[PDB]
Amino acid sequence: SGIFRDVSLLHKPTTQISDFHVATRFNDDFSRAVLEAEVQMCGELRDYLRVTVSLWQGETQVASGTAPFGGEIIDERGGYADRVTLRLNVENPKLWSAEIPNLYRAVVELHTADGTLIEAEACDVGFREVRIENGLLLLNGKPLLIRGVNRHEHHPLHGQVMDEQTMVQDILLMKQNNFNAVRCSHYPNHPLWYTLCDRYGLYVVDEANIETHGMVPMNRLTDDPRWLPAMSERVTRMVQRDRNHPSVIIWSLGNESGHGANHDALYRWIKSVDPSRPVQYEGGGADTTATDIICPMYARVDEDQPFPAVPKWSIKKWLSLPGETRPLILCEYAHAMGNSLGGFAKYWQAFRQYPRLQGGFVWDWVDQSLIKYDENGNPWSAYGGDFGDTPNDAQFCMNGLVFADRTPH
Amino acid sequence: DEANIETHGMVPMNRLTDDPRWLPAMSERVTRMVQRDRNHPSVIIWSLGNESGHGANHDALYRWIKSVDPSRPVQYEGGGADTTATDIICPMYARVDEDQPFPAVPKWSIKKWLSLPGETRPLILCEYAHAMGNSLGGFAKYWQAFRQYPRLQGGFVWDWVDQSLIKYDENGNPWSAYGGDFGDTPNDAQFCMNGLVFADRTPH
Ligand code: NA
Ligand code: NA
Ligand code: NA
Ligand code: NA
Repeated sequence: SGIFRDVSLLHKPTTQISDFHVATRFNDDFSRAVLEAEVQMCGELRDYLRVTVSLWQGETQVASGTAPFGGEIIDERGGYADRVTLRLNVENPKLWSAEIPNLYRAVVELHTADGTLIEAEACDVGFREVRIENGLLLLNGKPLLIRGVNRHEHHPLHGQVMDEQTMVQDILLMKQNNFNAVRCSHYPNHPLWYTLCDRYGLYVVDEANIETHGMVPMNRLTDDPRWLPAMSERVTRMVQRDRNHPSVIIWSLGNESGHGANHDALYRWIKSVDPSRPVQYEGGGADTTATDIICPMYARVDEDQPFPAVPKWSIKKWLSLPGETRPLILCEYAHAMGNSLGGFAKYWQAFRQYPRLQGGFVWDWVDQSLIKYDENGNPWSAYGGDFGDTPNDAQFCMNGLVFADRTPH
Repeated sequence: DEANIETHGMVPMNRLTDDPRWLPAMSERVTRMVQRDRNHPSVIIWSLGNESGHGANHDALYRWIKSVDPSRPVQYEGGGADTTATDIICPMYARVDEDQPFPAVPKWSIKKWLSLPGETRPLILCEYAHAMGNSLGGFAKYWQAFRQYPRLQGGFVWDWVDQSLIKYDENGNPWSAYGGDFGDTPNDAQFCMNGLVFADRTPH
């Protein structure tokens, strides 16, 4: 607990850019693209007010558009006077992917007609399309093969406080070890994490900070409408914050909270506000109505685990269950606790043989061990219980591919 | 119940079945079969024939059956085991785990076939486990899969009885003969014997 992330002060003018969304749609062969930027403002509306959105590829200005506030007609009462949408054409855009993280810079200027700048915001733009079609997860029209890993924000000395050096160290090790995807288990990450993923190139699964694993049954809260408001904020505020990051290709409703009605509502909410990214969730059986992706955790390759109500079918078998058509990407697999990862090769032989088996995220990146000191003041890695903490789960907090200090296992 | 239509020897295999001029001859082999056996309850599936590739004539006749008799699924293996002329994925000799990515008409591992993008049909091998001579090795592998995968609903072993013919020696004693034993040439010798039982029905 505590104030574990940054604290800062931001000054904004009264008339300000209060929000902006960036979308990139393409033609059949991705040789043409349209960048759509919706800008929202707060403060007093004046006719002289303007918004200019310009697109930059390095130091070269690719495109620019300007318009006063006032959107199209929405309904019987009109439209948003306090909003404006700028559309920009881009010929042969350099597409974004984990393979080649091509990025553009979008600058949003709030200014007066005479050209006086009021304020400006901006973000990195990655031209890529994510869509599920005929059962496959496609990135720019190509079927992905997720070589991902689950990663908690953990430091052996600083606990759950993240710093750039560590984020970069993790990112370099991941890419150096052929990983192209990371899942934010199980909450929105420190903001810098998304910037690095956009620039270094990693497919990200952004996950809402919702986990009620300890309840009985697991969905006791998620199925309760009285907890819908609290849950919605955890999902809605995540989207409002990271929706402009191209590295985010999938939204997650959270983790291990069974399956409740609140999940279906929030699932539909996202699809409605952001059709650019698939939505997934493992609770309630990995294939409920709240997920566009069959995303089981620890489902084996050939062996079925017929647990009542929430069985973990062999992934090969799961795909062909009567009526099933969705792609299957394990949100978690190959539990790397201690001397582990035995049988890893079996998963990859299946991923490559089956088109709809599109990889998964290993559990997990780094041991959640902590640093303690003995009488002589020498450091030693501690785990559950080594703090008087009780009850606890001992060493189950260590299931990483690397040690807490990043030395590889 | 299968129509009497096989043009295996053609090159390509669908040369006659994709030819509108052979449609008349083909439709009779299909239409007259249905008019004769449509009342038997034991018949649960209509088959458009065997090894004749996949031609437009297969589609027309497939649609004909679906029209005159909507009580039975229609299947046909030609052209890839999963064309538009079959309600059932019915490959012949597709293996349980190993793919055989032949060009145009591959034989995928049956487990994989079921889940190819967009596929939703049940899969029943029209031919599998070739019982030629000392064979049936790996048979148990098929049944483990059939029982584990709901959409893998079995198959038809190939085949029941060796097609050997009786011949007699100078002492008038009988012996089992096969391809070429009657001066018949060219022939394919013993490939006519692929059964689980001998021609006299003695078990293998
Ligand atoms: Na695959
Ligand atoms: Na654990
Ligand atoms: Na079955
Ligand atoms: Na034969």
